[PDB]
Amino acid sequence: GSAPKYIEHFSKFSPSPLSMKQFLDFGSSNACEKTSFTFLRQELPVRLANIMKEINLLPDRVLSTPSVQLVQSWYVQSLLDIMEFLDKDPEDHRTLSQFTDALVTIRNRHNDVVPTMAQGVLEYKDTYGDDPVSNQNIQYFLDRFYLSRISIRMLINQHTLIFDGPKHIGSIDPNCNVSEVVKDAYDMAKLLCDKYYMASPDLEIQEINAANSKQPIHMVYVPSHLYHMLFELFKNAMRATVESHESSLILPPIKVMVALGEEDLSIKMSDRGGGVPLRKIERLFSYMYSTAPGYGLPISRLYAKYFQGDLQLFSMEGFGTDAVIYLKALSTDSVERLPVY
Amino acid sequence: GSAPKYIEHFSKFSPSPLSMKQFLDFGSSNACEKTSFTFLRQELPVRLANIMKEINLLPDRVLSTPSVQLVQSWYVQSLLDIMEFLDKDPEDHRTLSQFTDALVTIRNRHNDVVPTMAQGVLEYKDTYGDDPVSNQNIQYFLDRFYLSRISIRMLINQHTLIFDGPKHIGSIDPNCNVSEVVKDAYDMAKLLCDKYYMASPDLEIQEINAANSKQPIHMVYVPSHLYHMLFELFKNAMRATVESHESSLILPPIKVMVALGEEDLSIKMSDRGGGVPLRKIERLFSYMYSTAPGYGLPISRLYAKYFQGDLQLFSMEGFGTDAVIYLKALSTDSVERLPVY
Ligand SMILES: CCCc1[nH]c2nc(C)ncc2c1Br
Ligand SMILES: CCCc1[nH]c2nc(C)ncc2c1Br
Ligand SMILES: [Cl-]
Ligand SMILES: [Cl-]
Repeated sequence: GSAPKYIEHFSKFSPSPLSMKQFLDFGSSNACEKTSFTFLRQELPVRLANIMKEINLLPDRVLSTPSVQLVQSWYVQSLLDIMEFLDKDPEDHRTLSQFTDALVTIRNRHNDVVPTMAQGVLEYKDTYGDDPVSNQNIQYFLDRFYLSRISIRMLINQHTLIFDGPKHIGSIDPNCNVSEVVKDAYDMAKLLCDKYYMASPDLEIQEINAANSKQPIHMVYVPSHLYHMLFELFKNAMRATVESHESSLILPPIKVMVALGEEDLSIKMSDRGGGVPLRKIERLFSYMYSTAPGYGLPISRLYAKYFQGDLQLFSMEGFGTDAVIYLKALSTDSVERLPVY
Repeated sequence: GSAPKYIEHFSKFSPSPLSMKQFLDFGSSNACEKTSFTFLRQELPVRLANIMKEINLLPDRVLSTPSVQLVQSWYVQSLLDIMEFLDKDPEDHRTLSQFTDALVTIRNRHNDVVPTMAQGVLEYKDTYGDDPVSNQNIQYFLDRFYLSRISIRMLINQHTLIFDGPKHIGSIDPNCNVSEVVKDAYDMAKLLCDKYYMASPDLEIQEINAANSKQPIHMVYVPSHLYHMLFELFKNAMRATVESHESSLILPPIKVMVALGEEDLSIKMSDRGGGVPLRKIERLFSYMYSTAPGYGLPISRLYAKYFQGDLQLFSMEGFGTDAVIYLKALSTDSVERLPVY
């Protein structure tokens, strides 16, 4: 076969990160389908090949494991499926139809990568140990591999959702109300909290629109990404609040503040769930130390970094914990953050 | 002379970090003066030589500057002053008397090191530029050099204050009331704020003693270090609060929470001074970017790290800023953090 040659070829190119503005242009209408096709048939084999080349540079004890070999085989087959469209005529509507179907197949083929990679981390822990050096190398790899996974699925979702034969532009909402996304994630976490604990903290949301007080805070963003981050944080905040008050009756609420500045849109979640000692904070974002015989927090932070944001945790042991999602307020500053190869 | 030989010799030893318990033993009585003397005449030339060896490894464009050469000459003269006591009899009370006087001289000789080192940073910026790589190397050096300065002055202060011919043990208060230290630093910052701005925010302190609610929070610590950190934070919080409300009448207070957990003693300061964009947060701790034609925040963080703590900043642009001082709650966990050589 030619898979090694394709990896070598397309890995010589750097991924081209896109801004929110560029995403809104690719999705502005159905006429852009041909442009999206000619862009993606080149960009997807670049992004695939770059992460596939990094996967081949892993130590032999990692590379030869069934999980890494299984993931590799998926990224080889996906790479080859895109290779078929490099010679096809974009003017043939059938070519465009086949391309969209191929992307859906690729997306589904990789649906179980995150659980498959977690199995590998557990195997490593039991086969070679959970030492700090291993933690750093695994953390470095998975942060980049998961960041690479997010950027590829973003490209695929934008094409398949928009060119299917409007206010939202695929997965992007140009008028995303952050508080509405905050109330959706809470309600879902609450539903689970009531089922498991038969009790749930209330929610308090406050908005600070510095430039235009009292005006609802809106932004251009991917609400599914924002939901994932807030849902993961709400689940942790509710578990901590309920469990730390099992012997008392009062249940402090979870407070959320949504602040809009000149360049930051910040979302702080605050609970009184007893807190975490500083020594144990970084373990919460570690793939290796979070793997036991999930990855919500580390992946949530990658969603935040993906458009030049961040997700940070600050606790006060004996009281509670704060989490801040930092997002870019302006679509001009919202640009893909891709692994530096 | 023999200064290079002494540096080479004593730099082969690792500094011996001390715990709070060990500090309280050296200062438990005046009979320990001889023990403190025999320990310090060996430990001080180890700590001096180790940082002096790192200073000699700086690039030639840094090492040959007047500021670095001036600081070096002080650390050479200080090293040699301790060398004189290596052969003296600890049983001779005169030897002990001379040793204490020598330490006071050494301490005063280095009193202007922090302003002298800042002049060097400014010279570098104008002579070679303010690029990121330079920022990291300078930050790495000064964090270790200033951490090394703190640990040496701690040793000297404990000897000179206790053996001068009790509740507090030198600079250590075994029953330090954190809230009392918080109210002292605020009052001082307030006095300056009223002079410069003719207006100052109020203070609100809340304590959370998780294990024993309502009981005042005490710890073993160096209150002068805690004062320095809180004073620096209060000055920034007051400046931000006042300046961001010059066009309004309400002046939000500065809130402080003092939480005591099983291993952390955490102090959170919260203001509504308009906040800082995430992009600019790290510049606040940078020596190079804080130098303009002071160093309170970076040095404050070193005081926190010195006994295994930390100082972290989290802002919300358009609203305000939080700062958390993390300290170890237990004297057993409060151990000197010295530069890794
Ligand atoms: C908004 C903060 C969410 C939160 N709260 C927590 N409490 C404990 C005890 N551990 C982890 C977490 C996390 Br993540
Ligand atoms: C307790 C937080 C103290 C604080 N507040 C600030 N506000 C601005 C605008 N810049 C820097 C700081 C700092 Br440091
Ligand atoms: Cl994947
Ligand atoms: Cl010094």
